[PDB]
Amino acid sequence: MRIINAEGLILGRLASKVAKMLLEGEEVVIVNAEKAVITGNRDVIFKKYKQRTELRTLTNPRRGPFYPKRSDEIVRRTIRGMLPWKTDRGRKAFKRLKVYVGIPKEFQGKELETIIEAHVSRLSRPKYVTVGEVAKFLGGKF
Amino acid sequence: MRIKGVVLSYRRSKENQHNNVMIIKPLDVNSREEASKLIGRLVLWKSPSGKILKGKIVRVHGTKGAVRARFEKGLPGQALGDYVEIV
Amino acid sequence: MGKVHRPRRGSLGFSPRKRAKSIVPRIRSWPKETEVRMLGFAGYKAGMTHILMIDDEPGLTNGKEIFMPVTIIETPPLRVFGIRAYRMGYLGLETATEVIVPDFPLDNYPAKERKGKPKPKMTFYKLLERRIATLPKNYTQEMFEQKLGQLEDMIKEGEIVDVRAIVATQPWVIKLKKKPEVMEYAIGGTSVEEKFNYIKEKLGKELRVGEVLKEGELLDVIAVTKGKGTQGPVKRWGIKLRAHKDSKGRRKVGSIGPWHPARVMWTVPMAGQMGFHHRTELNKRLIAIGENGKLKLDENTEIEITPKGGFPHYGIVRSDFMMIAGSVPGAIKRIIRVRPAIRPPKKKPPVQRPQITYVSVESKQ
Amino acid sequence: GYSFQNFDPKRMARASARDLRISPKLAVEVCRELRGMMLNDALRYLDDVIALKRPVPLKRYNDSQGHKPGKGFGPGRYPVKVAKAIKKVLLNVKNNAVQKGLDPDKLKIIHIAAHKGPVLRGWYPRAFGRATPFNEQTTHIEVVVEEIRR
RNA sequence: AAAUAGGCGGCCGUUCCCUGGCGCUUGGGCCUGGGCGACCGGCCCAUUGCCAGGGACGAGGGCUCGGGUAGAAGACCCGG
RNA sequence: CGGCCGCCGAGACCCCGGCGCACGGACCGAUUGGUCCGUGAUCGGGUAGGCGGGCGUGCCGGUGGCGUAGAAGCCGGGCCG
RNA sequence: CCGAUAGCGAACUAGUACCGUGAGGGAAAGCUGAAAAGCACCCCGGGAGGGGGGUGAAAAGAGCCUGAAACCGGGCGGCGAUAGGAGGGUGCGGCCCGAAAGGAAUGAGCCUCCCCGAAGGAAACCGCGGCGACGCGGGAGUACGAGGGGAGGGGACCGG
Repeated sequence: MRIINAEGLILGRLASKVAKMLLEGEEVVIVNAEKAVITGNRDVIFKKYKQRTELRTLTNPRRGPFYPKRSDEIVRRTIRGMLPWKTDRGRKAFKRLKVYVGIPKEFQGKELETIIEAHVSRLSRPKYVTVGEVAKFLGGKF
Repeated sequence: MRIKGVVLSYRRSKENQHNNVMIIKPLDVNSREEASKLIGRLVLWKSPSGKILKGKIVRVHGTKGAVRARFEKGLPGQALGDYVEIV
Repeated sequence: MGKVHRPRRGSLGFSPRKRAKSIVPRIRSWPKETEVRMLGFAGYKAGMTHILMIDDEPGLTNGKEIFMPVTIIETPPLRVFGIRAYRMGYLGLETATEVIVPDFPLDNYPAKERKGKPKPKMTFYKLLERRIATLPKNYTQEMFEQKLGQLEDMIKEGEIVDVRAIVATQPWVIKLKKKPEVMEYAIGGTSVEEKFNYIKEKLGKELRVGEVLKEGELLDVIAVTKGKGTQGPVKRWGIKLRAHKDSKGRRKVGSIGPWHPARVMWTVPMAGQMGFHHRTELNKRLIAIGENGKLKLDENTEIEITPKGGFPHYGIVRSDFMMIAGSVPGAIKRIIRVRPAIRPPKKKPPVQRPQITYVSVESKQ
Repeated sequence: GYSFQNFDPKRMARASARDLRISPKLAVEVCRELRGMMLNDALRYLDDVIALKRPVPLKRYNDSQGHKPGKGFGPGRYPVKVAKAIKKVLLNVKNNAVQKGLDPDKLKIIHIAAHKGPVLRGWYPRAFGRATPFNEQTTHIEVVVEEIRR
């Protein structure tokens, strides 16, 4: 159905619009998770993400919150947390969602048009990180 | 003929259901304004095999072009996704 | 609480302690490339000896006599079955395609009098037949269609990443198996085309200790350690003893944990598998390479080995061999693979061909 | 009685056993395993069980008993007593069927089902002045075998 | 069993007949008016395909046996 | 944080039909009870407790019925309350 | 009045079996059928066991009238080896059946036209405001709408 090219688009806004559409039962495929943007002070963003991974929920039963290290999976975990994967609809939705690493597609993408909060202008926004950089530091791949 | 046709949820607060009516987005309708042409149109959930659920719409939901619909019977939810006809 | 600390017993760094996934060792981690030369080689552990060497091996003298325990290992010659190609994906390294060699020489094989039916063994590698990996079904045809597939990969050109080799043993004197153990070894250089040329020459060739590896280097060893079976909390983790005299207790952990938290942690000592675990032990000095054993006609760089009466639990050693310093992980008769070191000590230099004053000739019994 | 349909004149032959002094649970594993085979295979199957060759897999009741190698379910055991006893039931269907004008060897076993019958009950000692039931179960097992041939 | 549920190389399964009924049901080529094309109409081919009645063949693997470098059972490894 | 506009969103409130209660009116009966109409916006949650109506069980009496062409009882289904 | 977990301790082998040194304490245990015809004769089986045939009727075949529940086997329908919990209610899909007590061939699920119609109640489109979000007037209390009536087609289930 949809091929989104998610270069230049803030993560939260992109993840909401997608999460809703998947519940409608209409496939979204997000391409280029890395090229994506997260707004805010980088210290804090990293600290927050790192902390999730750090557990040791007990001391490792291999249960309890985990968080992965690559920009792709960080994103794939995010759209899913916006989804209710416990229920039937959500579960069906998670299979409807796919993340692709790099671009393998030969075809043109699509976008969420609005520039209010869902596309950056890098000079205008005072503080940002690109999602791939925080993933390299965490241990994952660009 | 038919225009799609998506059942997303029931009219519902976060905590209440309201089983009686469902909220729909038809495709083409951008606005509260377009949705009113759909009023009175009969909506049918089709399922594999033959059993048949009619309902009408009867009210505008939006803001943006959602419409509410009532059925004789009601909808499982199982289909979040039904179709509406141009009758 | 006395407010006294107890440092942790056992590691969780060689955990989880559970059976190997194959009798063959596995590998992900490959050492440094700097030469167009074979990486990784194999043997069977023969037994052990002790050796007197002249230091060499930098340490607390660099000229007095030094005792070093030694593992004598019979290495089979190996035969590169195929060339495995990799392509780099998005998610990790995946194998593009392979050339195998269905094609059949007759094996340097011996065995057997009785005599009336010598019944020919003349080995197309009937050892491939005994290997449970299957085979076409038109030898010539298959090799060529694959070779053409290789030619493509070389052409494209940078689609292709590195080259590794599917390499298998040749049992041609060892009585502890007669079925090829099949493995992967990498072929390093510094750029794909040089690895591609070398692997292609290599495939029809029965190869040595000499080809792969040089004396006086430090080497890693990869192996599945000897299986104990299940062993106690005492054995697996280490447990201390207790108070005035305990009949009842003695081999015991007491607490598994508190009342809330209402769970069992995985770090508390319990019974379960010990041994038959995979281990890589770093930096073992290559004492020696030779071939035979028992007699050699020159008197320096060995005079030739093998205790009389064999070794307890090992057949006759007669084929290419390596004598490596200190402990080797595994049991007697187990396949071990050897890995060059990724980096060796640097506060202690390697020094080539270490001086071998004398070799044991007494049995382990 | 009998707990399945009949057409005994020319397509069914029946027999039943009453108050066999045998385990009902071990009768459950054999009836299920044996079910659906022809008589001859069923003889062969029973003979192997007695030799202590082919295991009877434990399935519905299965707890705290060692596994057994091969294809078929993890635990299993050998109920020698039951195999001997059931062999007699089967032999009786076979002699009868022949008078009835059925050829036994071809007939497939549709139905075999076990019934927990009356309970032989008493006491054996435990400590602290107390006695506890010490019981043997007595079991009925029915077999109704049916023709199938072309 | 990473649900984005992997990658490779090899090995396998990879069917018949009478009689009745059907075939742009299935599949291809050509002409011309209409169509960008698929498609309608005209021409040409099928040892064929389909339904109903009966019908073949059997790669891998365990169990088996002799022992263990393995092991509470089971498993594992090796040899036959 | 200071304004504003459009919406969403209860069993509430509005609205059709029905039901009980309370009260009035009428009728019916041999007692209890029942029915028909009207009024109720200002009647309808509910533990202790108070009251009021019905149901069921065993046997007795009167009365009036049923049963081997199948009673009670048992098990599943249908209908009413 | 009770009616066999009741009523006498006890419908009977009861003041028994049994307990306790003793004084004393103390149960449970009713039903074949018309006739015992209480199982011959025949087949099978080591067989005193057990199965078929043999009775008006053996869910009348030996603590045998009836023959519940818990529960146990098998079979039928449904679900079933990636997925969430007072085990359900309410509403709707799939599969399953339903002769029987129900309504419906004097027309079921279902389709279609027309009208009446409580509370409620638009749009397109037009003109004018409002910084804007959006609002007024007209369309228009119209379309629609719970609920009610007639006609018409199809042809078997619908509730449950």
